[PDB]
Amino acid sequence: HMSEWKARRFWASVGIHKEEGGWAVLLDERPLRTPGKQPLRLPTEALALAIAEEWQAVQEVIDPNAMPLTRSANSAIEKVAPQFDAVAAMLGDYGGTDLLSYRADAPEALVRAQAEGWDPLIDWAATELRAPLRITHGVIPVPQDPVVLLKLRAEVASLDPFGLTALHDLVTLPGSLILGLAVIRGRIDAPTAHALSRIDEEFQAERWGRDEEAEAQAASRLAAMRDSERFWHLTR
Repeated sequence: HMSEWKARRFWASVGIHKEEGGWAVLLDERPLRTPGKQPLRLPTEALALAIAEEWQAVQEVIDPNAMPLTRSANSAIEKVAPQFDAVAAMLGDYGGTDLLSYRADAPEALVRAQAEGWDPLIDWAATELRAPLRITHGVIPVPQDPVVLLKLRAEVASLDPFGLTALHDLVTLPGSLILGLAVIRGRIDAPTAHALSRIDEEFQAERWGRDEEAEAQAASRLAAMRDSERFWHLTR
């Protein structure tokens, strides 16, 4: 009966302060902790200011959808930084299972649509990252070059922990390491990555009509990708 009471805005003031481990966000002069009670320490002033804005904006009760940056920072601290090596390997492994490699084999018009959108991104990764992926069509298998898989592993493992946290959903939601890397490396923005990731579903929708459930999911996945992109930029 008191669950919302516990989630109320019980603080008056919000500010920030730099500690040895990073920036803290202060609620009436007390550093915010994660839900697991770990110290919340942030890599940049910009992220601390933006998280402080989330906590200043709380009206009567804490609303987590209004606090996307807090949610990402909690994950960085509780999940990604302590599991960095594992998470980095997992994300890097999407190089071997990349959306952009697995083309349709039919109809012809879909093959062409996929190439128009995705071949520039393959080419970008080939030249910028020295990571040329192989593509295939339909059920024909093709393995990636072990050296390319290495390069993509190394690229992901080179990130800092909050940056890896930001990358995560930019990879997993569209199912593409290349699209995620293209966002964090500035080749495309998140709305463009989202659109590219949907070429098959939009081809089908233009032929057979839109599915409102699928469209609702895609819109929720765009806002999520925008939130990850924002977290990337704020943590530089």
